[PDB]
Amino acid sequence: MTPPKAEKRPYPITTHGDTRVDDYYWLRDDERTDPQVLDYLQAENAFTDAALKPQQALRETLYEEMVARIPQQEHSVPYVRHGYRYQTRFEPGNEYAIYVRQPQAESEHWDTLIDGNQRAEQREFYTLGGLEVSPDNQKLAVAEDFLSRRQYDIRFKNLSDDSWTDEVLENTSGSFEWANDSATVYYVRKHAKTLLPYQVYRHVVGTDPQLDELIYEEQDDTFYVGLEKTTSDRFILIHLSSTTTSEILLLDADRADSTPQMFVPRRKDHEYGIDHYHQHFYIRSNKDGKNFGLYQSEQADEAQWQTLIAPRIEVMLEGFSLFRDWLVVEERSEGLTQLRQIHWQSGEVKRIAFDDPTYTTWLAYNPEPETELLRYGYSSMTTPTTLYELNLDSDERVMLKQQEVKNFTPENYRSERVWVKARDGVEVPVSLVYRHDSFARGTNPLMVYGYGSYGSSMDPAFSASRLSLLDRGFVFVLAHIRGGGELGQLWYEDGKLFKKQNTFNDFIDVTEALIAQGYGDAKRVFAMGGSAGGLLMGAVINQAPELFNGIVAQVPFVDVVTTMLDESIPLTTGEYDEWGNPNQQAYYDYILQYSPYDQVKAQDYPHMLVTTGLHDSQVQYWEPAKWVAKLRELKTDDRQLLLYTDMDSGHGGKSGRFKAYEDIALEYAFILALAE
Ligand SMILES: *CC(=O)[C@H](CCCCN)NS(=O)(=O)c1ccc(C)cc1
Repeated sequence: MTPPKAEKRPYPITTHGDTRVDDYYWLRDDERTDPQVLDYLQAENAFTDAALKPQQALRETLYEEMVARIPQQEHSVPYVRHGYRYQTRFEPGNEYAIYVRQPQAESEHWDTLIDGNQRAEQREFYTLGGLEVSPDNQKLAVAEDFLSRRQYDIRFKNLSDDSWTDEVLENTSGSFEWANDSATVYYVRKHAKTLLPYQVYRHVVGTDPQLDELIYEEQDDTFYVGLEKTTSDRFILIHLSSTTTSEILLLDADRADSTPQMFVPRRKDHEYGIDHYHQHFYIRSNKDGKNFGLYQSEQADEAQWQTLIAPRIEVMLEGFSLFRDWLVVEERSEGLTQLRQIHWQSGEVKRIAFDDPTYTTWLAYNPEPETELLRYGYSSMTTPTTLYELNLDSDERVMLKQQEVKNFTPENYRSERVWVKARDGVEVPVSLVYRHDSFARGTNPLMVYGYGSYGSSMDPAFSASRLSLLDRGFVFVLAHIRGGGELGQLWYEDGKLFKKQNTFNDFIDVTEALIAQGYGDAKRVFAMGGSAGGLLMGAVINQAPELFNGIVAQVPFVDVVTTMLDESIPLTTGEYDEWGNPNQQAYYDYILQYSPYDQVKAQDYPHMLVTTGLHDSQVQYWEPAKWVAKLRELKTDDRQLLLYTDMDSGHGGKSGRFKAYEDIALEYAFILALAE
């Protein structure tokens, strides 16, 4: 009964002589210090509560259904690192993992490093960003988010007696490494207002952080500061990264007074990363090709890099792991992840087959290089997430664990890789899955999912929650659209900057091909995207509103032009080589044509559920809030338009193994009611 009507306070923004009027600009508050804002967000939540009350039963049915799939007890396969065996445990009803370990010689008794349920201690949000035991096995460092804004606290535990030290490192990125003395930690501090990771500090454990020494400050705010430690343990790396360009600095992990030593000075459009092992640096670099190569060197000097793997236009080299006798690399070709092993001596090459049309494989955690046992991951649209161990020499493979899914028989579902020819003749890969026994050409609701930014890939993986749609006749689709990484670096570059419109075109083209070929019911087409996938949702409903019956747009990036004009707002300065720099006229004009907030107009929009989190640090809460306000004022349809603001979460929604399914049940009930 009557949606809330945002206050209008005309706010002009002038760039290149173009004045845009933002009536809803006031919805932005930089602390949360304006009662007017909360009142709007609270009123939208009350309208959403009232409007979705009918589905109360169906939500609790789906919640209960999704929870019923999950083993209540869930134990990881143990591993051994520096004389200790480690395991991660959920016990019945637990929202968060318990991390335990024991001496390698021991079997009966395990010690608790940390209990997430104890640490979460009543709070609506908790994330362990990282935990790591000192090289001397005496101390534990943990990075925890208590709020959901990804401002990680770092704290330290004495493992001998399970006491905590007095100090906390605040507003960190959660990225840290131990010096080899186990007394010092290096860690990354975030800018107080932009939240950009920009400073490395040295901290002596057990001391006041006011005494922490600044080691490196990144002067160019288009870059991110991270920390890594090499396989050799000789170096802690300052990894400075941006869209286009890398630089690594070495810190001697064996010394207390290390200062950053330059590896290779930054060069525009040269991305590199390194490890150190067997006395050599191993470099993944795009110096000679966009799809990257792998290089070995005794020295930093780029002229000395020996080619191990030459860049191939057909193969994206993505990642690598170093063993005693084998190099193992993660590669992508024909839209599919593979792993390849190369013997350092014989140069013999072996590849890991998978015949599934619709899977992902990856290097899992391998704590020790001195072994012939590779642990690697596998998941598909039809096979739950699996941990394999491969003997690299004998080829024998053992399945260590497959995720148990209750109330599920894989033989009931089938998946396909389909190729869709886009409006410009370019072939776009699609992964889809459905329940065979309920499938009939032309009759099944479609759920089409896209992201398509940053060269991130929507790799086909198993979802247990997704069975709630598959078991009600849905065909679930991953559209591997340009801007994503699915076909290598050129696929990414062909969907950003002056090519970003290809992301949106590709998603429409895939959706129309699928309806034309009878995979979906033309009246029951749903789409979902989050964050950069929310940009996708926003652009496609402006451009092709009548295509979709209903839309879920999570933490959506929609105020593109205003956001990219403002260096004060988190992530802006790091994304000029993604969308463009709208201080430049060409970029301003190109981006304005798709910026969803700016292109809302008087037309019929599909049914829409917009979700955000008040603390969201990547897409600030006001973008979706403004976008809903402006949609409510101008839309000509009277279809559902709901805003759900979670007051106690951020970019990744509700924390907790079971709690997360509250958001998915709400989303899926909204879609299922429209598919009745
Ligand atoms: C969650 C998401 O897609 C957001 C959108 C942020 C838009 C900022 N104006 N991106 S992110 O911050 O999570 C992010 C994810 C991957 C990469 C490579 C960069 C940023």
